[PDB]
Amino acid sequence: MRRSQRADGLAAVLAIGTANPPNCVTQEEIPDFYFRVTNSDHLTALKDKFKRICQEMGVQRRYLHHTEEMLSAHPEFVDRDAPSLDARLDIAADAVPELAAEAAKKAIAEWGRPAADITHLVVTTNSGAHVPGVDFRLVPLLGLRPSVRRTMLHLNGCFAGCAALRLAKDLAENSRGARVLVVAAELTLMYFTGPDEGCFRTLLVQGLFGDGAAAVIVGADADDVERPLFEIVSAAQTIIPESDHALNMRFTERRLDGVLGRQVPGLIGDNVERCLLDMFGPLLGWNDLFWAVHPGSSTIMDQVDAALGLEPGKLAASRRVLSDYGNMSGATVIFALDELRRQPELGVMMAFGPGMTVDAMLLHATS
Amino acid sequence: SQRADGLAAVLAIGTANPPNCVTQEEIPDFYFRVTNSDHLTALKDKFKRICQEMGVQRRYLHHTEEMLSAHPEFVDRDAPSLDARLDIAADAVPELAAEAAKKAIAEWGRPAADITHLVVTTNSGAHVPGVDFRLVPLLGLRPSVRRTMLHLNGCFAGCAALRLAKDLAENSRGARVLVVAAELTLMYFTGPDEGCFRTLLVQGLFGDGAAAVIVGADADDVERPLFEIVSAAQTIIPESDHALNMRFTERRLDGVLGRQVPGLIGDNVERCLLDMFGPLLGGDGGGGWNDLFWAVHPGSSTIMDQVDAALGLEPGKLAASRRVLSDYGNMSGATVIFALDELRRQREWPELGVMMAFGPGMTVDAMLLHAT
Repeated sequence: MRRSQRADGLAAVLAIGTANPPNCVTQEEIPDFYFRVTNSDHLTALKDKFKRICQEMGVQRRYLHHTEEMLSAHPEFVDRDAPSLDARLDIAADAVPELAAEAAKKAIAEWGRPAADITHLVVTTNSGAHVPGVDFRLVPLLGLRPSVRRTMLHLNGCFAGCAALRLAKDLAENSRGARVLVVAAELTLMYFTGPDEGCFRTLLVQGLFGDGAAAVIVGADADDVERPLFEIVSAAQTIIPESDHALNMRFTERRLDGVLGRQVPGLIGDNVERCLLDMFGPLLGWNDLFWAVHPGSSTIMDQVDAALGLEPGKLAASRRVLSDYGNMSGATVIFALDELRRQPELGVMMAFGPGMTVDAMLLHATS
Repeated sequence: SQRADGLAAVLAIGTANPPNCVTQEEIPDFYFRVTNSDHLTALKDKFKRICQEMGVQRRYLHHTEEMLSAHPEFVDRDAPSLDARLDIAADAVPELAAEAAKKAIAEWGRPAADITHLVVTTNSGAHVPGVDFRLVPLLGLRPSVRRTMLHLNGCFAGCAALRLAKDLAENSRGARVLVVAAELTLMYFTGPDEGCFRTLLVQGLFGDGAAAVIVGADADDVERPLFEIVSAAQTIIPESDHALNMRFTERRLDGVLGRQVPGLIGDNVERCLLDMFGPLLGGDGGGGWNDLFWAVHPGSSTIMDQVDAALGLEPGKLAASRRVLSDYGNMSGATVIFALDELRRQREWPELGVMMAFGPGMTVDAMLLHAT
């Protein structure tokens, strides 16, 4: 027999919606919040270091699902040695679908079609470890059809957003009329703990990471009501050799833990241009493109600017998101795309994560 | 921007299991000794019954007495031990997966360098970089292989990964997708509970394994397609999330194995298949559901009996699925791929068939297959 009916055009971003927990904390307030809630206000020298750390990261505010009352109800969280994964996951099991549903509802309202018209759902988050997972939970929350084709991607780290969208391109293009809802979400309560007594990596997490969810509707062959924002021309992925030790994460009994190596910015700076040329090559002056890049930190952005000889305005959307929300793992790069669209015909949407891996898409912007 | 022309096809299947084989006859003694539980005479009786009567004859386990001695906290139901289990799995899963993958590649007949996409699924890991990244140097994949790592998708995981593979293979010309599902039961291993028997079920029914599949459209002269994937679909049984679930905990991978599971499958399977495939199941035939071949995730003999009774299947239809249960036990997402492989060595045979798996949700993932 023959193939099913497929799409004609490229998969396109048709809508983007985003969401954050209500608890907003500025960089200036973060030291006071973190040191109070972890019973560490007597550690003056350490607090002062954290203050200086926080000022150099390019983050101005973030949104946190956890609050003083939540942490008071869960003192095990601040104890670096206490098992507490169960309690973190229990909160995440409820909170992530709620936050994801809020972002998805806004994407669907922008899209202009009913939730019942979604045929595929791709969900990615580090902040979950359940079957049925967030993908299942969204079904009744959004009123999806029971036969929606779901993909649950637990724990894919910083490249997770781009990884999920790469999948959505193929799902959207391989069935006529397919409409894919992509959701990435991140809750930093999974990492939250008391101060370290080494090189300050929990403090790095505290200064850099925030919570959010981003939802994207992806579809080929837009109809009359739909409004394509970007076509996904190509989606690729590659590996920086000999760099798995520099960045990694895993579930533990105590929390989501890992390594945020000082090598990371340099590795990105040294390799980004070659990665893009290996990934896209034939399909493409880096200043002739637009950019939606997973920010990481101010330093990582500086590394990317330098490596690619980028003008100041090129990473502005990506920097803005970092400034306004902090790093939200997989969702961050989609916030960046959303910011870019609010602010060249061809462009690059990319994210680096553990591996080290780069996930990137070549995007074409509706004129 | 060059797409494939025709249907995605299964081009090779390769499987692997840990070397330690354990028969159902020796399991009761072994388990009750190693968990210091020999005084629980009646509990062990329940366990014997579970081991003898639910359709499993042998299993392959990565964990051994030696490994259990080195990790006594595994045996303690209250001790945090997720780190130690995950540390073992970080190394063992990619090795087992690599063995299955290499057999699939050898059957396939092209070099590993020709693989363009990799889709990996396991309950037995929680790492970034994950098993997918680890397989790159193990198999000699190109660094630019497009990887998808699906942690913790339960029993439907193998079917869900193949659903992805179909679209990946069909939307890019020349694309060749390696799909691997692997499962290690040391993730769940623990001592028994006298009041409740969910642990006894896991210890009686679940085994370890890895299965690998090469998926591609537009077969070469050198490739030998085994099955074309006509359609891949998924659906939900309403009001059944309480019956069956799983999660990471501090102590182990844990969950619920409800009494109602076989009955829910029996009550809903026919409706699910008809919802999922619709007009594609039109035509006849002469034997209704017996017109088709079947590769289904087994679960238990009762679950297979429920599928039989629901679809009016003759004894031979689920024989390949029951044989897998018998020879390997349940290996989560990998099991239905073992079933497809058994079916393939078993073979006028039906042209059209269903490959399906039920998991938490409850969800069914299913593919309509055309054998060529």
